[PDB]
Amino acid sequence: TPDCVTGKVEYTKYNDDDTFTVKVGDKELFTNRANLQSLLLSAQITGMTVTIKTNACHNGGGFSEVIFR
Amino acid sequence: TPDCVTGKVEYTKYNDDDTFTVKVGDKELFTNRANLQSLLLSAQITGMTVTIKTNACHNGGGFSEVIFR
Amino acid sequence: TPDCVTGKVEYTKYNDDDTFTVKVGDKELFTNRANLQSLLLSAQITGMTVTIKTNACHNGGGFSEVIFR
Amino acid sequence: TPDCVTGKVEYTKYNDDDTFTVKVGDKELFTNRANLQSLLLSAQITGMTVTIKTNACHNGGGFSEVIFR
Amino acid sequence: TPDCVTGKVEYTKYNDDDTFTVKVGDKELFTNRANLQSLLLSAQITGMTVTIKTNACHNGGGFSEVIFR
Repeated sequence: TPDCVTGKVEYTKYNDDDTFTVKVGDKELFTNRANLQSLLLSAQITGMTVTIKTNACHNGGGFSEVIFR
Repeated sequence: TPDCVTGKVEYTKYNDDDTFTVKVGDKELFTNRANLQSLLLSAQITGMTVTIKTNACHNGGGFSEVIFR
Repeated sequence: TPDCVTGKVEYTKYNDDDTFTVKVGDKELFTNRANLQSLLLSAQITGMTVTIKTNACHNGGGFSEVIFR
Repeated sequence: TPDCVTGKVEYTKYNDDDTFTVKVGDKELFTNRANLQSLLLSAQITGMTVTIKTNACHNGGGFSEVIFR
Repeated sequence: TPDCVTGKVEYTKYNDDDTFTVKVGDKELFTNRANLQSLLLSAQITGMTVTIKTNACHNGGGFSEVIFR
């Protein structure tokens, strides 16, 4: 799966349908994997660099692969 | 969903019916989404700014959308 | 539900029947709500003030309402 | 249940059968309670003193009661 | 099970099939044990030394035993 965006997490958002949105760089992407919620919030809290990999690389696109650095 | 309140978490409360109350600004709101409990406690512990979005924007109102900054 | 005790957590204890004991002030109380286990350990780790509300306000009393400050 | 060992956690180990081993003092003990895994890792990360209570107080013994201080 | 690699976690990766990859030393290994995801991310965040034990000691090998130091 191609890299879509790499950077620090600007904000995260818990959505009404229980998906989780993350803003990295200039993209706002969402995931429906519940396990990723606290992992992404910890990446945000500790200033990690995340690389989100997704084919839906556009605002509102979904993802399920993340590298935490 | 309209923004209801933005600020640092003043306190959180685990309720008898397993819902979770959060006080931000001047509003005391609650959520019944279990996944939000440790996310909101981490936001409190690390001094994050949260924006709670809800139509029930009054004390005792329920919510399910939160932005963590 | 009346306030029972307010203070910093002195210690927590995982019990054999999977309940969780917390000592605050001079009271040793327990809860059977699994969700409260890591929330109370985080309150302990970060020096939060907790207020336990319970009618069973005596050693060995059970509780399910907590304010984290 | 008698106290078996008190001290800081020297290391923890995730085992193939999903049990979790902890070394405190001179004893290597294990637990099969999934809830204790992240609680014990947090106790290790923050230098807490833990008291493991168990009748099987010997290397390889199992436990389910822990005091976190 | 033989030791495969010991060192600090260079990065972790959440995979599309919900397995979790970790890079330690020169090996990239994965686990399918969901419980290990946040334990390994905490080990990464706090600079722990981990020893991964596995017979599949090669890139892309799977593991289920980890010592956290």
